[PDB]
Amino acid sequence: LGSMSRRNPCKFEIRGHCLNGKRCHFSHNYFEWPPHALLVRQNFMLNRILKSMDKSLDRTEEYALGVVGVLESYIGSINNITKQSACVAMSKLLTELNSDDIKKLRDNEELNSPKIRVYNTVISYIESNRKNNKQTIHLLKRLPADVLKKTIKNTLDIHKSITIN
Amino acid sequence: LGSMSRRNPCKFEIRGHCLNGKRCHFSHNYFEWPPHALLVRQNFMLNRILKSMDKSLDRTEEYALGVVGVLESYIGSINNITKQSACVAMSKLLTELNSDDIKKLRDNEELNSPKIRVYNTVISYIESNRKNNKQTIHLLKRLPADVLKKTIKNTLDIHKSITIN
Amino acid sequence: LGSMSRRNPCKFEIRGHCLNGKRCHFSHNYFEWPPHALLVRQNFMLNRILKSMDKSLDRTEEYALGVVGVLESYIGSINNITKQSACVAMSKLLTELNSDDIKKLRDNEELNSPKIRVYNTVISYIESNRKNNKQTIHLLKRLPADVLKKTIKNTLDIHKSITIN
Amino acid sequence: LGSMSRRNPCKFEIRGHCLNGKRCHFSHNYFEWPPHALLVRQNFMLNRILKSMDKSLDRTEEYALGVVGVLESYIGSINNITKQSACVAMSKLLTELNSDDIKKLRDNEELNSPKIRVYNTVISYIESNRKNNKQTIHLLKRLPADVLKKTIKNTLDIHKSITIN
Repeated sequence: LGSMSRRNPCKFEIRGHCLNGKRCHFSHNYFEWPPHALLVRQNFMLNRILKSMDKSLDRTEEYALGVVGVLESYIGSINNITKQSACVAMSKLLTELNSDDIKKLRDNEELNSPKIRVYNTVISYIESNRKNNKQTIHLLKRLPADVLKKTIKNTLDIHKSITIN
Repeated sequence: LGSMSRRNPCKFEIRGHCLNGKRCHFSHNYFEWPPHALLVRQNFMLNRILKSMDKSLDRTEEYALGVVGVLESYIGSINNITKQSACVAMSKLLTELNSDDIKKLRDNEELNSPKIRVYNTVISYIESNRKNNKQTIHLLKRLPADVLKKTIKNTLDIHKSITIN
Repeated sequence: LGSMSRRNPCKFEIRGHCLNGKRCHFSHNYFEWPPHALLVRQNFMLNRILKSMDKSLDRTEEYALGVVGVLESYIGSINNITKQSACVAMSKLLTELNSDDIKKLRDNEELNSPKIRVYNTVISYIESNRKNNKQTIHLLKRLPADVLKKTIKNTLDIHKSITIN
Repeated sequence: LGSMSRRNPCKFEIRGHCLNGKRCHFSHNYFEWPPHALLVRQNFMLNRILKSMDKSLDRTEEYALGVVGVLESYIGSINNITKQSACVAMSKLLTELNSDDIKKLRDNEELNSPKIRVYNTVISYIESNRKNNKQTIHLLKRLPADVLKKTIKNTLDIHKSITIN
């Protein structure tokens, strides 16, 4: 008939690599895992590969707000958000976006629509931020509050927009 | 019975990383996502990892044509495509192909078939372009129009061919 | 009707790349593979990409214990584990964890809970270990046994905890 | 009712990135793809990421034999395989294996089994080859034919063995 039983996938392994040696009784053999476990492991591992190739507001309130909450809070001068913090979070936001999405938007516009100007500006900041975020940050720090908060607002709008169409 | 409800996966997270902190009510826990969402996220994340390890015609018309449309347009002297532009797009095309596919084609040929010569040329350009695209581009810029447009045409033919067999 | 038969996926390819040339009769065409095989291959390949971007207790007993067994054994002065070995294994453990998980834990705490202090310490070690494990290791080697074994114990507790909630 | 129809995924995109701009009528939206297509794309993309992070017998006969056929052919002095070629192919074979698999084998052995010696040798070559294949190759070229062919044979045996258990 077979064995009564099969071994379940190891939860440590689903998150990366099990560090428990032979002491461990769960399965570490991908050929016997159900698909869901293998799909979950792939997402943990992709996060790890991506983090380990990255180049270089950790407190409780900032974490709960996230980069978006911090940026929204700076624009409304609430929650005690400095301009320094808002400029780091902005780099983080720009790293999360990608130009190719701005470009699909950009080409849905009537010619010399004013929105084409804002797109190309955000696109420009993504590229710069990709090259060197530390440079890019400084650059945001020199912008006057009013214009900074407007660029930010533009970026957040596009961020949301891309994700809900 | 359980709860009446389960949380849906977060669309921001499906595209990368949700930047909305604790403010966000959607699921960010891969163990509770349905498979489709996890498969979609993997493709967004692979695109990101691949882009962030790359080394270095953005206008509306070029974007709509794509690298292939630009290359086809240069060969027919339409759409206002410079030789410079056609040589960049060609590098982009060569980055998208891979030698191993030319080689499976190459070994379907009668010995000293003339097609073996063209394959080994494209293969040669992929390798060069991999090493340094900027060098490779210059090299394409010095080729005479007639021969350039023929090499291009060869590359596009193989590109299409690999994808429809 | 079709052919009586389809080719099965190649087990070498499921693990990476088949090195058997045309001599091989199994399928190497991902369009004809069943989903399970493609999910298994992705996990082998992600392990390979991750290993090939990493920067730099191999014996039988250590391997069976794993990094966790080694660390648990040092704390109880059994199994013949040196302080050197325990500090390498600790780096390996810290590479396997990620800060973002400590931070989700950290924000479940009453303000000035003593546990917040320990979290921020582990978080601090992950970041350091990420920067340079060799530096980080030395740093662990200078800590006095009693405190080392306590930091270790904290790390293992969090490791287990993250994985079973 | 909905539309009569849905767009099929783009075969170019399944293999990487479609370079056909807006001219293209197939779907490039991963949210509407069926799972199989998304699983196939992930394997093409993982191959690309892996190739683009690699560091540095292309002829018809060699390609058909593959690295394994070349190595088997050298050992039997057939097919016109030089010692140089056999040493490159050997590096390629060593890149495809991974130590962690030799180690699971190694710990299935009675103590001071002679097989433990051979494992640790192969393991040693993988690590060296990982560090610098060009160095590692030279090193294989200096080994005397008889011993080379024996090391090779050991490596192939383990390669096959790992894959069929």
